[PDB]
Amino acid sequence: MLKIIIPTTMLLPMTWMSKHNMIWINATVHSLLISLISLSLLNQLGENSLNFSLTFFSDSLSAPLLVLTTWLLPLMLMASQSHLSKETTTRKKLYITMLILLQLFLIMTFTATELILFYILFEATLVPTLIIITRWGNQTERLNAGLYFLFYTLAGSLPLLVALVYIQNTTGSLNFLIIHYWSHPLSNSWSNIFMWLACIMAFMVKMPLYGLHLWLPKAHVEAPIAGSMVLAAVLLKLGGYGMMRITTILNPLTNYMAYPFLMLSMWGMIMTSSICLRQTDLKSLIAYSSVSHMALVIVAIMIQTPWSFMGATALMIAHGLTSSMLFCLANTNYERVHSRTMILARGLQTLLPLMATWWLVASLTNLALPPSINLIGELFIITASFSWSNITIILMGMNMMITALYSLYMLITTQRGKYTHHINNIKPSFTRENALMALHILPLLLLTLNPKMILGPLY
Amino acid sequence: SFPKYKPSRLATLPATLDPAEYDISPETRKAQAERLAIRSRLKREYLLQYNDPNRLGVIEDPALIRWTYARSANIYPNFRPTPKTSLLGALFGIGPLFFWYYVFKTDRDKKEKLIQEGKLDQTFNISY
Amino acid sequence: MNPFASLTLTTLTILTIPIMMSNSNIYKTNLYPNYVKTTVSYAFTLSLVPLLMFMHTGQEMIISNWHWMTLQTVELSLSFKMDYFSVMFIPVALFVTWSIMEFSMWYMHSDPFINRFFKYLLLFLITMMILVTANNLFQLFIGWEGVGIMSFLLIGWWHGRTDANTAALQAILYNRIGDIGFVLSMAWFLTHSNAWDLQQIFMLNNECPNMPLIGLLLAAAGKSAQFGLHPWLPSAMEGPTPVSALLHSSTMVVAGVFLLIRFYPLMETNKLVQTMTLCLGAITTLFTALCAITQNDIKKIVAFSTSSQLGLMMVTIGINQPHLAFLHICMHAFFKAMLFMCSGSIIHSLNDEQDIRKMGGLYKAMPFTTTALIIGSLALTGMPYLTGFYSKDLIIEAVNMSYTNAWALLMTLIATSLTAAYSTRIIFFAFLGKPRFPPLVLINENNPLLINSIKRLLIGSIFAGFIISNNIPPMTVPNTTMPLYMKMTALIVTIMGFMLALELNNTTYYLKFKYPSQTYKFSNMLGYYPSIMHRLPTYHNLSMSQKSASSLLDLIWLETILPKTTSFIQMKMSIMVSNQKGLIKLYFLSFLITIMISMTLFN
Amino acid sequence: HVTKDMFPGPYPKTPEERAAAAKKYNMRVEDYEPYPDDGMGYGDYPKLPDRSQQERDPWYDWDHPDLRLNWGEPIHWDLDMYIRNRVDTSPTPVSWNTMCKHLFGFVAFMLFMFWVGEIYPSYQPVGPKQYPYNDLYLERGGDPTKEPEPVVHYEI
Amino acid sequence: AFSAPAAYLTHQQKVLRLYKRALRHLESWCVHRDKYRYFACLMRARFDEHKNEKDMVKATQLLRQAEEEFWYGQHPQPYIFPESPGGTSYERYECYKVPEWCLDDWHPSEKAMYPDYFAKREQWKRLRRESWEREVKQLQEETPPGGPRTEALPPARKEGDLPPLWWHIVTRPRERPM
Ligand SMILES: CCCCCCCCCCCCCCCCCC(=O)OC[C@H](COP(=O)([O-])OCC(O)COP(=O)([O-])OC[C@@H](COC(=O)CCCCCCCCCCCCCCCCC)OC(=O)CCCCCCCCCCCCCCCCC)OC(=O)CCCCCCCCCCCCCCCCC
Ligand SMILES: CCCCCCCCCCCCCCCCC[C@@H](O)O[C@H](CO[C@H](O)CCCCCCCCCCCCCCC)COP(=O)(O)OCC[N+](C)(C)C
Ligand SMILES: CCCCCCCC/C=C\CCCCCCCC(=O)O[C@H](COC(=O)CCCCCCC/C=C/CCCCCCCC)COP(=O)(O)OCCN
Repeated sequence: MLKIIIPTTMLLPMTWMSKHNMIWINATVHSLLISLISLSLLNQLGENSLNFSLTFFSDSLSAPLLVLTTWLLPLMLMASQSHLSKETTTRKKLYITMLILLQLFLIMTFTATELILFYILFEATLVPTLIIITRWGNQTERLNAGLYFLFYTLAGSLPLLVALVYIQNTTGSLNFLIIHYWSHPLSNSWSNIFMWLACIMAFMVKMPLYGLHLWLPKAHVEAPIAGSMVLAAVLLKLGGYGMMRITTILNPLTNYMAYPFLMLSMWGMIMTSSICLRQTDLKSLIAYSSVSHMALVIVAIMIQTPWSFMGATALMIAHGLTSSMLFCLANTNYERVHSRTMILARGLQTLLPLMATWWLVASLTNLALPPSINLIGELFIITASFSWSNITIILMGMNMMITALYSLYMLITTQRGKYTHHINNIKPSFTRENALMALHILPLLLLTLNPKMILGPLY
Repeated sequence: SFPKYKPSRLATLPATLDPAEYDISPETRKAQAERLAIRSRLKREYLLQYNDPNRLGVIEDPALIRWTYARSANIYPNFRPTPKTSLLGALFGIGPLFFWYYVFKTDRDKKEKLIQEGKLDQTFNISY
Repeated sequence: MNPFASLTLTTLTILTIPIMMSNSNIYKTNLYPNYVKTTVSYAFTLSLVPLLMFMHTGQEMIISNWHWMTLQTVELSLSFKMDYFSVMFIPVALFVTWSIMEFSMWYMHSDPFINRFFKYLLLFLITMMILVTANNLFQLFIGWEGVGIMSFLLIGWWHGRTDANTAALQAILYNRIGDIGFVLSMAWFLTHSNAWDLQQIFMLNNECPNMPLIGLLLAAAGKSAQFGLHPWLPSAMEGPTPVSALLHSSTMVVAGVFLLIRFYPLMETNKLVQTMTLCLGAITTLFTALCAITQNDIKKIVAFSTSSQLGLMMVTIGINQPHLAFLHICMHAFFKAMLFMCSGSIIHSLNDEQDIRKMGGLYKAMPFTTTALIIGSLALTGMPYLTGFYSKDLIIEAVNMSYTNAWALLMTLIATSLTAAYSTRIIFFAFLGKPRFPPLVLINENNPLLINSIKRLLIGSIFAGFIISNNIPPMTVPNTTMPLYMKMTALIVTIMGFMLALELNNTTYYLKFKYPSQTYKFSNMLGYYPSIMHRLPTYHNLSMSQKSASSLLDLIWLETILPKTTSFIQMKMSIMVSNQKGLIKLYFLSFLITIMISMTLFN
Repeated sequence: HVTKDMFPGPYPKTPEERAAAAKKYNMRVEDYEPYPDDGMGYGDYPKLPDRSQQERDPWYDWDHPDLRLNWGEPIHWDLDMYIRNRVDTSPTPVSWNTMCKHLFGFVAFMLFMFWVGEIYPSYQPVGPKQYPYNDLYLERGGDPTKEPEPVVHYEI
Repeated sequence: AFSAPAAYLTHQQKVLRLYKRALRHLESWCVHRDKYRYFACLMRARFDEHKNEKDMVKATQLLRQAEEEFWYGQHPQPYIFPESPGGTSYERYECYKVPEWCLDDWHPSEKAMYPDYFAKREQWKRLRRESWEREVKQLQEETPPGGPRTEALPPARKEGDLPPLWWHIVTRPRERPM
């Protein structure tokens, strides 16, 4: 696993010793090379895992997340090149350093074989994100946003640490392989109930679960574009990966401890979706759509069936790519208009046709049009939920309809109709933006050809 | 005489059926005149900013900013916990959760009892 | 070896080459529409061969060529079902599409994005072929959603018009409501039959329960615009006339009836779902004919006619006659597409004017359109020995002699009368009077594209019923013996509808005027269904989406509970702890108190 | 460029701050009318008439012709609910209550008549259809090792 | 559309608007031309029987019962011209309208085509640049104090002057651009 970790670390001296005008070029080229190297992790077995050493191991659940993490960095660099033009060289290097440190922490977190190691890196991912949000954010709300993003997270994760050390004093190990092979049932007890809550709440708060999601709209609308990309595409999936890993020691308590969350998700996905129908901010709408998709992922993980896990993995990957693309499109509008209000810039299909095509493809993917992998994950989750209880279809069905509505709403308000008369500064789209959208959208349609790569270890 | 039109929330009253337009008073005419005056002032300001050759930027609209701010950020500082808000919040945020919990719990208890008694006929049910 | 499979796959494959060339140099020139039209004609000619093979022998095939993935015990592969339905529907769809493309080459001549328009039409045709030839439920869903997306894109062709965007979103909304039932059926079949493949579903379901069939019926009602989910089809007339003639007239809207036909082995084993289908179809056909009887836009009249015909197809499905419903689909394609082309010809010749109040004497002014529309109206009303005879007459006979609802039968007969009535209305108000269009007469039929495109479907709507009926194997027991009055019922009700409509239309010339009645207002405003149901639910949804979900819960109470309470309590405790005057008096008094407490409490 | 004092504020309680709010929203003090001082945080925002954007004049030269809005004029709290793509409140030729009564009556009558026709079906004066081999026992399901009770058909 | 609106409609304007609406809806009811001619002459006779009345109160009592009678018998599906706000081609060509300023963002290889057009465009731009500085002062001195009372604009009064705020009216895209 060090063949990926060491070059990512070498990105830092390469960034700092680079010329003043060559930081973006070198960073982009070497990040793309690291992504190409990390592509080799996709060769997985139907057997246990790729146990490289005592410290790191890879799975068909970890491999797609690692590939997505390594692929997101060049896109973030391209997206950040524009609005950081008038910034001093040292601060640009600091920005790139924050992005590299985030990538390193994520890489290690996904492959860590120890629960405590996983916790440490899972928390280490907070500092770069907080600095990025509160330093290079634009509005004055960013400070408050950062505070929320911090304390919510910590409020969930401090109990987990306690539980973790408690577990290691009882079983004697926190290694995931030993934990899986030596699993024992959890008896119905108040102590076991609180241990379950401590092990679950930290991952619930970062999905985010409905009712614990208030930090996400603030953080995503106040972050810079690269921060929004990494928050929506990768940092949300940390909770899903953690819950997928930790549910092996929580049975059979999950059979009845999952009821409050399942409801909170199944109703919650409705509410957030309906919230998207009445929203005046593009980024806020995209963030709430992320909340709805992650509620579906929460349901999938709590159901605890093979089809549920396959659908959850596929949906996590698909949502990461789609939400990153949508945030990039919204930002490409914002850098022209400087408003972030949906109804200001209108009728943009007439002025920017290719960007309108990108908007259409992104909206179609978010709408879960078959055979996209978004729909593959959604349909597998829906089938598993139907087996769990035939009534669930109702709520699931409703969500589907609502989703389409707001997706097309966002497409119709910004792209169709008449152009705004007084807005005369809408320049032709640059090659950088078009390439960014193409590099977002081509991997999705390529992945629909080999879905087994993103279906997780239960395929 | 003809059958009367009854306005509703989603089908409003026609302007030609308003008695208010037939009750003309000097004060009404003055109100209409000053409404037209303020509209004309706003139109003149916009059109002066709009036809200017030098300007090369989106024209800022204070009304739009006020609308977005009122819809988003002015909500909580003007919130006051009242019996109406407390009751509506409790209902709309708690009732659906317990309703769906009852429905799903009853369904799963029924299914579990049927499985335990063995009378469910799960033949060919291989994937779950 | 067995050219059947190669030919069937080659048709669908060569339908896709112009899509690949849409990035080449041909797409930037003015020869692209002719390229697409020629490709479709070649595909029709090629697809004519497997139909001949099936007609000679009865050749049937399943082609599972590409293995997509395997979820444990469930194998998903790209599979095509080349059965009677596929090899009979593909030539008809290709023929109609070729005619429509030739028509659009003339109709959309001044449109700047005509290449894009042609490309969009070909994409819809590809998706519809995928829908029709699918063998598993996932591929069928792919086609199902593809045709819906193409419908959204083609309805909102003029994206600067608010009404077009509204109509496109409306179509998406109703078809999503149907998609709910589609997904229900897929989940049920995966959970119980362990398959999405059609063969295993037929094997393992000897007595199909209610849930999957009700889901399928919901999907069919959504996509074929049955009474609950009907208004989107009349709203879809916002698109250009070729779109209305291709998608929302004869090819795309019969997809729900096709879905119910594909699952007919499971449908005949359920009596409740059959009755539900019968009642839904009967109410749909009656209501839509009643709405059509008072319309003034010609495209609206033809759209409501299409909806009533779809209701009649669902009635035919409900009485356990799926092959009759397929035959009706095939005949309706021909004559309804030609009727829409004639209407579009009139609209173009009258300077994009669609109201029948403003078209007068066109019987002599444009004779070819007149004859084509007369023949189409005669085929739609089931004139004997024409294309519509061989399906509509048999359907009426089958409904007459069957153990069914009396109300549904009565509604079907009344709907037949109303079909004759609105055909009379179109002819009378568009061709028979004195001219009522603006003085600058720009009437012109003399374009070979329009003439040839209309003429091919004219020959079709004259002879295709005879040819197809005589060339297919018998698939049902005939109704050989019948009471004489029961045998003539369709003709009798058609003649009565004709006569009553003509008599009522001839009184419009009298010099008397009166205000309308309540029944007329009900019929003109489409039973007030679009008003109420497009104002009461939507409002009550959107209002809630802002008042409760967004403001009360998310912005106020969820904020009140966790973060704001924490901030308030911590700040109050900070003020309590830090507000000390700095006087050692009170500090040392407190020290004394804690010393006493530690002395007398911890021992 | 908007100042701090130009933003929405709390509910106006005195006529002076009432008049101050009216000027801020570019409207007459006689026409200004805030939402009732309930719990929900409407605050200083003015309550405009609940008419839709579709019933605005289409022949006026609006600055935004598609939305039918003018620059600087106060925007209704629920503008995105009424954007001509959504719910409209335009007057109808027939009253709302009459339309509701007529539609509900038609639907209820059709349902009742379908149920009546279910109870009183239509059929032909014939007996059941006859099938030769024990009502096609072997061809319909099978079970060829049970020797079903033979059903013989009557020739008349 | 082109004319500035007033503060209110007088009684005469309201009566004439009713006359036009009633005739249009009567035409929608009477499809044939001779029937429409007969009933429109009858409606004209009915309309001017109170033409000579002097008092305002009853003249306003009329035109109220007239509005009620119109709304009762208003033909719920009246004929609309296709380009009118309710017509079948109202905003059909709205998507083909592109602003003039977009031409400023063309590539030089694109502007190399059509050199005469862009030379004329530069002439228009310089004319606008001078006329604007004149127009601002003209509007400043021609306006009453306290702001405009009506959104009507004055013409040019000097020799080389242009009407104030003329650019975005003269450079309209077109009725049918493509
Ligand atoms: C078993 C023996 C078999 C033999 C049976 C006898 C043979 C035939 C006998 C003839 C019987 C009647 C046929 C004539 C049709 C009526 C024509 C007529 O007079 O219309 C003018 C007249 C007034 O029109 P207008 O205001 O002067 O129009 C202004 C201009 O003319 C504007 O004009 P325009 O230029 O704009 O357009 C003209 C258009 C405009 O005209 C309209 O306004 C359309 C309305 C009339 C047509 C509706 C007929 C469909 C009936 C379906 C009903 C299903 C149940 C619905 C239940 C509703 C519940 C609320 O009219 C037409 O296009 C032609 C109308 C249809 C004639 C062609 C077909 C008629 C024969 C088919 C029916 C019978 C044969 C069936 C064959 C099977 C064998 C049984 O319409 C009526 O007064 C309606 C008469 C009948 C309606 C009954 C429904 C009343 C329900 C009230 C509520 C009752 C209590 C419910 C309580 C429920 C509690 C839950
Ligand atoms: C705010 C936004 C959402 C945040 C996330 C919310 C998710 C967290 C919800 C917690 C899950 C449930 C916790 C406990 C579930 C166990 C089942 C038990 O509660 O039900 C009955 C228990 O009865 C009563 O519940 C006893 C406890 C009553 C007191 C608890 C407080 C009730 C409401 C408090 C909600 C406050 C949540 C927020 C805190 C800040 C069963 O009866 P019994 O067979 O005897 O007990 C079985 C358990 N045994 C075997 C260990 C003995
Ligand atoms: C986003 C904000 C979320 C905040 C976190 C919510 C999760 C809270 C979970 C409980 C907190 C403490 C977890 C304990 C760590 C696990 C260790 C364990 O399980 O050991 C138990 C100990 O269990 C406990 O002691 C737990 C007691 C609870 C004390 C702390 C209360 C914290 C608040 C409780 C209510 C809130 C919990 C749900 C909150 C929902 C989200 C708001 C057994 O102890 P023994 O004595 O050794 O064995 C018994 C046989 N002799």
